[PDB]
Amino acid sequence: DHVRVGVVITDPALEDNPIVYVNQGFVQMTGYETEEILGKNCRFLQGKHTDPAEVDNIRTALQNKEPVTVQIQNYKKDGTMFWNELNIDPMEIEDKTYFVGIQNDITKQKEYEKLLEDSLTEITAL
Amino acid sequence: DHVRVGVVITDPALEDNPIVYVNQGFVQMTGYETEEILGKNCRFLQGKHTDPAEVDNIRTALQNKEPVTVQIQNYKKDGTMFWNELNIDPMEIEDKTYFVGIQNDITKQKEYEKLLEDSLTEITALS
Ligand SMILES: Cc1cc2nc3c(=O)[nH]c(=O)nc-3n(C[C@H](O)[C@H](O)[C@H](O)COP(=O)(O)O)c2cc1C
Ligand SMILES: Cc1cc2nc3c(=O)[nH]c(=O)nc-3n(C[C@H](O)[C@H](O)[C@H](O)COP(=O)(O)O)c2cc1C
Ligand code: NA
Repeated sequence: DHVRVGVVITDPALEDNPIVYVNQGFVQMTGYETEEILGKNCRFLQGKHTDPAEVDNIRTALQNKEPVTVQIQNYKKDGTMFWNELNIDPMEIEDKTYFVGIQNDITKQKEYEKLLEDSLTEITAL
Repeated sequence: DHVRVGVVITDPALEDNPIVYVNQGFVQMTGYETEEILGKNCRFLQGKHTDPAEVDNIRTALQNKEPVTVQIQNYKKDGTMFWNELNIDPMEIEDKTYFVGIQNDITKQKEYEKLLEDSLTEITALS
């Protein structure tokens, strides 16, 4: 397993703006397989400590078709909390609106960067 | 490196699989603005050290409509080389097929990898 961003595309012309494309990065990041993701709204990543104020801000951004980047607490299938730096970009394909989402697991990024930084320090100590 | 990923969508039903969407991460990474990008084939990112074998891997996957990932040398507008960890997937939107590509600049990681691999060869030679 290596760091990879999640990428989804949703179709807002369909009931509840479901995910119609998801990459393998998202599968690896969240612990859900493609068949458990396609057709669902992305809110299934939310959980106990997801800030409702930021969920509100996302809702408003989507309504207003404004790009938004927000750090939000999300949850893997197995219940593990991760901080998600989420970017959502409204866009158009054949004169219809879609949303592209990019998820960045900053918790994992921090952990992995620490491992490398510590190993490099250990080497110089020799 | 701490930079955003590029995302592009292309329409393979149109001649030469042109870009129909590109994000700001891609604009940032490549040095091209969206008006310079839209309607073009993504091969404009290629140059001297772009390995034909990796271009082959991409071309074959697209022909087969199958996912592909490669690490490929690409070039910014100013001519500087970057290493692109590139993922391309087919996808379906409203009963029509597209490709979605995700570009990850791994230039710095590649620099470290080479130096660490050299160091390992060197320590082993001292064994
Ligand atoms: C493209 C896209 C990607 C999204 N990705 C996430 C995500 O990674 N995590 C999350 O908590 N919400 C994500 N959302 C936000 C939710 O899908 C939803 O819009 C939000 O919870 C507000 O709507 P609601 O009040 O009906 O839940 C995404 C939305 C879109 C359109
Ligand atoms: C969605 C999509 C994204 C692509 N992104 C890149 C890229 O970032 N870098 C690159 O060198 N080629 C990229 N390509 C591959 C080229 O567009 C092209 O398919 C490849 O060079 C093989 O075709 P050719 O031999 O006609 O050039 C992408 C292709 C598609 C469909
Ligand atoms: Na070529």
